[PDB]
Amino acid sequence: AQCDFGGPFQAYKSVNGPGNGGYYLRKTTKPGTPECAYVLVPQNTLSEGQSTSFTYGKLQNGQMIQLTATVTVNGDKIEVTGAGQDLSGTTTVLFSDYRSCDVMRGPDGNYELWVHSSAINLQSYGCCDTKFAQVAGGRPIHHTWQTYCPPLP
Ligand SMILES: NCCc1c[nH]c2ccc(O)cc12
Repeated sequence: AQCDFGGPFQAYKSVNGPGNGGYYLRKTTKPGTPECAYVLVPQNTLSEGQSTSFTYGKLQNGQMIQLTATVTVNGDKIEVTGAGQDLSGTTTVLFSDYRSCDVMRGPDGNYELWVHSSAINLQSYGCCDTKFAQVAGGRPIHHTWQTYCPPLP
């Protein structure tokens, strides 16, 4: 069935997602990103314009490390503060199904596919794959999640 890439797309709904678990950074056009990079959905429901803490991490020494930063949501903007030299800054939601996957423009201008822990082992990410392919174009793709990645904390 056809995908609908007309928005608008609402950041608080993207960041809340299915209402549980978290998202792995599955593919990106930015090189050098830490293997198994992920965010957890915030512990409490976000509504429009709010700021909240969230956990994020990556694989390190066989374990998923947890760090915290702040995320504030407005329109299609996910604004991250206090996450250092990777996740901090403005992420824009280009597409999302509010459930399993998102396609973003990251703060550096790169494109990103994020996939919910419930859907990460699927063979195809459906409409997000189609959207990520569109925006990524002929740019090199880096595959950040691998089947050896531990499960989310
Ligand atoms: N579901 C939104 C996944 C995601 C991508 N980039 C993010 C930055 C902060 C955040 O809480 C979440 C994200």
